[PDB]
Amino acid sequence: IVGGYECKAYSQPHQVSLNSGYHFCGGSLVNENWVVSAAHCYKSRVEVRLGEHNIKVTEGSEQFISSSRVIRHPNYSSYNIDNDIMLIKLSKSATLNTYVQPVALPSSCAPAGTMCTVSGWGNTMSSTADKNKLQCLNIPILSYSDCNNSYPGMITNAMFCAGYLEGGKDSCQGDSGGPVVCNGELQGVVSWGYGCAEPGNPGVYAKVCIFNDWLTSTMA
Ligand SMILES: [Ca+2]
Repeated sequence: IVGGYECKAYSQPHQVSLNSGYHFCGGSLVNENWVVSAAHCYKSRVEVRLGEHNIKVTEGSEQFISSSRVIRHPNYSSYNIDNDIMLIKLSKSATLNTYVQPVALPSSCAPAGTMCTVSGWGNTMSSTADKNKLQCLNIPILSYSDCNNSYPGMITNAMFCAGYLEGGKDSCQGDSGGPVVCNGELQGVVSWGYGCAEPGNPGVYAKVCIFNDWLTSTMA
């Protein structure tokens, strides 16, 4: 996260860290058994770390659970990152408490201008922002017009842009797979963008609201 602020500890209880030796992607707990992330973060097996704030220090609130199944969206394409969404099933159900809570799936697609929160342990591109502590940032959803204007012919129905064309505030590598929450619902998944926080290059996110059927069917 670039240009944000440190999240208050445990203020984003749905935020998870996908670990394979080290943190490599974020994710969102949607229920006691499933986690949503980005398809490009795929690995046959991964360790989901919940209840984290500082990923390098044991705080006593963490729950480390290995995956039992990792399912990429059937239409995911590594050529253009289309349909960049994935589901991870926990081998054992997560214990919901003060530090671990699921985020609700969208009941409708959020319109442009809606304010959201994006968080993660990715690159901060700062000397004062410690990436080991969960970082937070508020970003508005952009119109398709602005999105396509920034990335001509690269935006599909499964993508949306969020952030500021002015630059300076944006998600970045390491935040990938993480949540974009607006009005208490998971509207996006950190996917891609040109550089980070660069003017004219907003962040691109997987449009969760059009995957409700696949998500609910797969979680059955
Ligand atoms: Ca920790």
